[PDB]
Amino acid sequence: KNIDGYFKIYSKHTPINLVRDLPQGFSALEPLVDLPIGINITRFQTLLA
Amino acid sequence: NSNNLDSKVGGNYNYLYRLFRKSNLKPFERDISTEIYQAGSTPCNGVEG
Repeated sequence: KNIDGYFKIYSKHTPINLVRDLPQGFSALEPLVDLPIGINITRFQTLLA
Repeated sequence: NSNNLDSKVGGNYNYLYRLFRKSNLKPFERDISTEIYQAGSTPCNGVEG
């Protein structure tokens, strides 16, 4: 998220046992990273190996 | 006041401001874009108009 020039990154890692589906369950996100840049972002891409 | 600090006798033209812009801006936002503002309804391209 990016509010008032603050980019917020909320994250979680979980060990799972599932092949092609998104797991049915509940999991809160701890707030982890905030970064005060101040830019207008419109598009985004991932990067693989 | 900062008259004796940076103002030059030839006119300190290092100090600029954005006068012509189509819309008022969101708080804590900056713009360094220098694109020519069509103050008339006639669209204009190139280097002036």
